[PDB]
Amino acid sequence: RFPNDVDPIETRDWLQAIESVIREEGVERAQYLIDQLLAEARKGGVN
Amino acid sequence: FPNDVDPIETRDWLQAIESVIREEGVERAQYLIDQLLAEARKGGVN
Amino acid sequence: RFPNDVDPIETRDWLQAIESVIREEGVERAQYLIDQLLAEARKGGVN
Amino acid sequence: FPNDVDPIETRDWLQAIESVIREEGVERAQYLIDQLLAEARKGGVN
Amino acid sequence: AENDAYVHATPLIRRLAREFGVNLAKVKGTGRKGRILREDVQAYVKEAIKRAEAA
Amino acid sequence: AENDAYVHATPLIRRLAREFGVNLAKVKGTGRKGRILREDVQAYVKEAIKRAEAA
Repeated sequence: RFPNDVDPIETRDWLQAIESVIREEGVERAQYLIDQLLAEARKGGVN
Repeated sequence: FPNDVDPIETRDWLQAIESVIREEGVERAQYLIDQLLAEARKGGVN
Repeated sequence: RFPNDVDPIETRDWLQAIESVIREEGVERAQYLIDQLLAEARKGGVN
Repeated sequence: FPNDVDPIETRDWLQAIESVIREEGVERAQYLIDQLLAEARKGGVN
Repeated sequence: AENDAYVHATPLIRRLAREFGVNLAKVKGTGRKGRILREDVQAYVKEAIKRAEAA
Repeated sequence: AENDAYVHATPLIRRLAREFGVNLAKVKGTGRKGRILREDVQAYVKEAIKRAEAA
């Protein structure tokens, strides 16, 4: 499906970033951000 | 319409997924979105 | 013995810092830093 | 004499414990040293 | 506005730039596909301090 | 050299200053006993960029 992660440092930034939101602002806020991201990505033809 | 407690921050996340799509393409963004959901599940998002 | 931590944000910085050393540089390096710190603190009359 | 892989970094840790002693006193430095050892034990230092 | 005119950076580097008042439009990215890396922000800030400490 | 002449900061803030080329001797600390906080470094860097983007 997916190749080997072409850029794991990039991926780590994303995962760390959402980790920080969860710890500092909580799961409800991380849920809000992920919902807004999915809706944004759909505009660019990404599911 | 749920409340955004920090739209300046939200704007940066949304600009970040836009720039992945623009510079790296849909497949890369699908992979990162898949990775992001999985990490969020480990936290409690779903 | 010790009062309530007078400044937990300060303490958190120290604990986070040594945490990062351990993850990025390993337990041998964190051991080295702690050894050098103990020797330094002793000069200031701290055990 | 063991090797210091990054003395600029070591210097900053040592200047940090000096400044606790100078500005906050020996008792505060003892507390922080006690806290630091305990966290390092959780990692593997001892 | 072609792709080179746009900032590319992870949410982590965007947050770092926000926290330190860095306009990422002014930072040259050296990561994959021109992405702005932590080291690019560091170099930019180091140089800004230099210019400011020499005004 | 009295205590006010000396920098007081945790190893975390000293590392941050190293990473971004900040001379902590130039940063006014607002934490307990004058310790230099993350927010003090942020304010300093924001202002340095300002002076540099206005040279």
